[PDB]
Amino acid sequence: LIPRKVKHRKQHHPRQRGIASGGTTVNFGDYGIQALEHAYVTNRQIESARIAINRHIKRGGKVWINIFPDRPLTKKPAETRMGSGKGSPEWWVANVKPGRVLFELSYPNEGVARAALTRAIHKLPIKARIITRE
Amino acid sequence: NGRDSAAQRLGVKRYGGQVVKAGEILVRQRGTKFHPGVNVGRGGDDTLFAKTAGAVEFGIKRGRKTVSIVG
Amino acid sequence: SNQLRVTVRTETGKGASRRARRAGKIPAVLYGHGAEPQHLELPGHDYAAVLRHSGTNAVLTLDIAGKEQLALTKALHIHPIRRTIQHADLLVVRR
Amino acid sequence: SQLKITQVRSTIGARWKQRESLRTLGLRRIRHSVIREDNAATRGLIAVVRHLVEVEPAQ
RNA sequence: GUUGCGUGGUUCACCGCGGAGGUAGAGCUACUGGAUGGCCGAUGGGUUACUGACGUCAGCCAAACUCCGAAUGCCGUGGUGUAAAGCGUGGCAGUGAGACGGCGGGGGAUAAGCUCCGUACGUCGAAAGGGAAACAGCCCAGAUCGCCGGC
RNA sequence: CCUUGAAAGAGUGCGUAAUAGCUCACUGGUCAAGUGAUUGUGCGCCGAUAAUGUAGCGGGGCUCAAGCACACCGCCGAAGC
RNA sequence: UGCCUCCUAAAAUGUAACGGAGGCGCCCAAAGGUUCCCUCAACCUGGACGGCAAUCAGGUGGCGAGUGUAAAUGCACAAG
RNA sequence: UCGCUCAACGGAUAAAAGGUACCCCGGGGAUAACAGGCUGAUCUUCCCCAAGAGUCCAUAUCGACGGGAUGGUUUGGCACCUCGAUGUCGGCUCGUCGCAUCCUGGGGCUGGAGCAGGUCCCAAGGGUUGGGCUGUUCGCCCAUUAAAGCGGCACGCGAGC
RNA sequence: UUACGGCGGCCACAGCGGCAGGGAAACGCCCGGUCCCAUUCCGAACCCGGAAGCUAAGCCUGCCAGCGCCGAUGAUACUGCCCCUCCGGGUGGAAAAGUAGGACACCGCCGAACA
Ligand SMILES: [Mg+2]
Ligand SMILES: [Mg+2]
Ligand SMILES: [Mg+2]
Ligand SMILES: [Mg+2]
Ligand SMILES: [Mg+2]
Ligand SMILES: [Mg+2]
Ligand SMILES: [Mg+2]
Ligand SMILES: [Mg+2]
Ligand SMILES: [Mg+2]
Ligand SMILES: [Mg+2]
Ligand SMILES: [Mg+2]
Ligand SMILES: [Mg+2]
Ligand SMILES: [Mg+2]
Ligand SMILES: [Mg+2]
Ligand SMILES: [Mg+2]
Ligand SMILES: [Mg+2]
Ligand SMILES: [Mg+2]
Ligand SMILES: [Mg+2]
Ligand SMILES: [Mg+2]
Ligand SMILES: [Mg+2]
Ligand SMILES: [Mg+2]
Ligand SMILES: [Mg+2]
Ligand SMILES: [Mg+2]
Ligand SMILES: [Mg+2]
Ligand SMILES: [Mg+2]
Ligand SMILES: [Mg+2]
Ligand SMILES: [Mg+2]
Ligand SMILES: [Mg+2]
Ligand SMILES: [Mg+2]
Ligand SMILES: [Mg+2]
Ligand SMILES: [Mg+2]
Ligand SMILES: [Mg+2]
Ligand SMILES: [Mg+2]
Ligand SMILES: [Mg+2]
Ligand SMILES: [Mg+2]
Ligand SMILES: [Mg+2]
Ligand SMILES: [Mg+2]
Ligand SMILES: [Mg+2]
Ligand SMILES: [Mg+2]
Ligand SMILES: [Mg+2]
Ligand SMILES: [Mg+2]
Ligand SMILES: [Mg+2]
Ligand SMILES: [Mg+2]
Ligand SMILES: [Mg+2]
Ligand SMILES: [Mg+2]
Ligand SMILES: [Mg+2]
Ligand SMILES: [Mg+2]
Ligand SMILES: [Mg+2]
Ligand SMILES: [Mg+2]
Ligand SMILES: [Mg+2]
Ligand SMILES: [Mg+2]
Ligand SMILES: [Mg+2]
Ligand SMILES: [Mg+2]
Ligand SMILES: [Mg+2]
Ligand SMILES: [Mg+2]
Ligand SMILES: [Mg+2]
Ligand SMILES: [Mg+2]
Ligand SMILES: [Mg+2]
Ligand SMILES: [Mg+2]
Ligand SMILES: [Mg+2]
Ligand SMILES: [Mg+2]
Ligand SMILES: [Mg+2]
Repeated sequence: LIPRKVKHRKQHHPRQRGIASGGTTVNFGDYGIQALEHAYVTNRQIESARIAINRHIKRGGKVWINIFPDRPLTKKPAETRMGSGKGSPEWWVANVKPGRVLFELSYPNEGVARAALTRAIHKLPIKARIITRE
Repeated sequence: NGRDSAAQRLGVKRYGGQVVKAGEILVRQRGTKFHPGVNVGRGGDDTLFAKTAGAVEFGIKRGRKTVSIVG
Repeated sequence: SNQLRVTVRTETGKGASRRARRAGKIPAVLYGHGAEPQHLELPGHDYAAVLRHSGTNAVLTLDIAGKEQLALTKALHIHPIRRTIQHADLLVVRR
Repeated sequence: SQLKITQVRSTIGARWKQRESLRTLGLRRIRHSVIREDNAATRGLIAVVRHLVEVEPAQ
């Protein structure tokens, strides 16, 4: 996942503070992954988790990814001193706050759905839990 | 990168209730962020000076923020 | 049907609401066509049980310290993390 | 009404407004006491410098 | 900073009153962009099982987005308080390598006892005494001298 | 996909290359006061892992606490007062 | 390496880095002064060449156009 | 009112480039090279999840995509001590310590018939060869061996060579 | 005092839209282009001279929440200063969004008719 355009190529780091206020409830499916701590979730990790969910359920069901990695992060070349201009973008990041719902899942069977979401959670650099649409 | 221009020190110089003399500069600005009211002239570079002694008074004049001076 | 005993809040604010929620109350407000809102503490666990048993469309027939007046639930402010009810909006109903 | 304000802690590390509120109230050293009226002007100073004093309503 | 001559509360603190804001937050069918899932489906694609315009219904994001919008801080003014505030004008300076800690940021890998800014913030510098085993910068507290007194 | 019926899978996992063979899904009777899942929290366990010498309470030692949480009563303690 | 505009910049002003983006070293004799008048872009329908888009007509449209030239603040009362 | 890319744009002259390993003097740990210190991107050693391979069988063995740490032996980042001097690689001599164990010692599992092995756990008492090439460390090769371990100590050790 | 034409205040709680109703004076459309004056062409507009027609439109009155607008209380986000290692807590402020709801404006002066 990569945005097609960005208005600003190099940006400040997104701020890691506060509880999430939007997208904190399951809205598209029956089961979801809710974040319990701040972190920078990468498109690599997102694709890893999506593939884990799909290969566990193997068929049927629908998976929603309601975050997008559009905030870029830069990096200087390897062996360089400090301060000769900002580096070029090299990561794409979603800014995740506690309470945010990361993935959503619909599937008939409780146990398989929960196992698939646990598969996904073990790929993310966050403590997360599984929640349901009541 | 690396260039910038000088800070131009714009903004409001006399706030509501202040007693001014004729010729006081009230607002340095670009464009009419504020508009001149009674006893207030604008100025060549949108400066909103005072035409008379009195107290500065801010208000609304159907969408425009205006500065006036009460005798 | 859904009986619930409530009281009128003494003080209203941020610290007051925190004290009530730690004492196990639900700070809530009851307005409607009566043109005047009451500030209340609903009991926490009892109201939660009433709500879970029959859903949000329940007609909360509640009594104030002296008077009785059945009410309805308008909306609930759910905290994201602890997933608990922080505040409840109630509207009066005339049968 | 009147109040009696006693300095309990020190002004080392105190901020400018707290130091000047203590000076305005008239407190010099630790355990010094002054007698002041109970009006809004006085309660503002006490609110600013509450963690450094002890206020009791005595005459 | 100090000192001479002027001025005299003008300084500063608190309360009240009169003012300008676009930060935190939030929101976006309020704009410029990003962007998830439905429905309608323009074209492009081979009768269209592929692409998915513009729309539309729900959920979202942004230092250089804003229909919004604090707490603080800032300007003025009226009261009250406060000796060693303030202002003008002269004599004589030193300084112009800062350090750490708290809070808000940039660079850095959101690394550094890193680096660069903000902060009527603190301490050290130029501060002895008590605590932290020892331990410039953390906590308590500012040594006029004496006492084989007390809290 | 259906059936005797007290109950009764072209099988629950090794296990047959296969037809075997072993257990187990679901009931009949005995004994008779209890038996599970999960949510949140207090304190704990493992993960644990460098080079002169114990060497991550300052030491002796401490769970018969001299540890931790909450409540309470004194006292010690500076060039502070 | 001077000047101009924005963000960093923490809602007065001011604020650093070999931090993030751009412009300038002109042009206009009208693109200045004054008086008077007008409202745009986009979309829909109809119409010879004419088509997504030239000119015309009628609707709808409160500013999404425009402003000599960057950006910001302004400007529809118009600074267009 | 005119005359300056005085553009290094507060404008040293109207008028101006280089080398020094032949170099000298005054200073600086205000500032680099070695070593120490902090950090740990890179490196190193592990681990979590389990897509798969392994005829069948994720977990005998190997484990992708991702995630979390340890260490401080690599290459770096910072410039905190040392510039009125802290001698710099390799070899020699003499060592000492760690264990992340190469051999010998003890075990579990095995896709362990036996002999041999693979993997993991425990274990630091002792041992851990001689040569060719290169200044070499490293490495390759030759002949052996139970084995020819990896690291720290100013990359131990020049008032010891 | 009532009810029509002007000039302002104010700038959506006033706007946009929908449905009905009106012509005494007035405001309007309306009839013409000799005269002042006018069209980047056009008496359409601007100007001038009139009074055959009509409330169809403008304008005015009443009723509609449809679109738009306003919008609390309470809670929350955030935050000044303290306590506190953080976690958190105390005390003082306090949103945006959403909800109940409001709303199809109000006021002043002059003239005419009525008084
Ligand atoms: Mg939001
Ligand atoms: Mg995880
Ligand atoms: Mg500027
Ligand atoms: Mg000019
Ligand atoms: Mg304000
Ligand atoms: Mg801004
Ligand atoms: Mg924000
Ligand atoms: Mg938007
Ligand atoms: Mg913003
Ligand atoms: Mg002087
Ligand atoms: Mg200097
Ligand atoms: Mg300096
Ligand atoms: Mg900081
Ligand atoms: Mg930083
Ligand atoms: Mg430093
Ligand atoms: Mg430095
Ligand atoms: Mg600081
Ligand atoms: Mg010094
Ligand atoms: Mg000291
Ligand atoms: Mg001092
Ligand atoms: Mg000390
Ligand atoms: Mg003293
Ligand atoms: Mg340990
Ligand atoms: Mg005592
Ligand atoms: Mg003393
Ligand atoms: Mg700024
Ligand atoms: Mg500013
Ligand atoms: Mg500020
Ligand atoms: Mg340039
Ligand atoms: Mg012009
Ligand atoms: Mg014009
Ligand atoms: Mg120069
Ligand atoms: Mg210069
Ligand atoms: Mg010269
Ligand atoms: Mg020399
Ligand atoms: Mg060395
Ligand atoms: Mg070094
Ligand atoms: Mg050294
Ligand atoms: Mg480390
Ligand atoms: Mg197997
Ligand atoms: Mg595993
Ligand atoms: Mg140094
Ligand atoms: Mg040296
Ligand atoms: Mg010496
Ligand atoms: Mg071992
Ligand atoms: Mg073995
Ligand atoms: Mg064999
Ligand atoms: Mg050994
Ligand atoms: Mg032995
Ligand atoms: Mg050795
Ligand atoms: Mg050496
Ligand atoms: Mg020698
Ligand atoms: Mg040597
Ligand atoms: Mg030596
Ligand atoms: Mg020596
Ligand atoms: Mg009539
Ligand atoms: Mg005509
Ligand atoms: Mg009409
Ligand atoms: Mg009509
Ligand atoms: Mg409110
Ligand atoms: Mg609101
Ligand atoms: Mg209305």
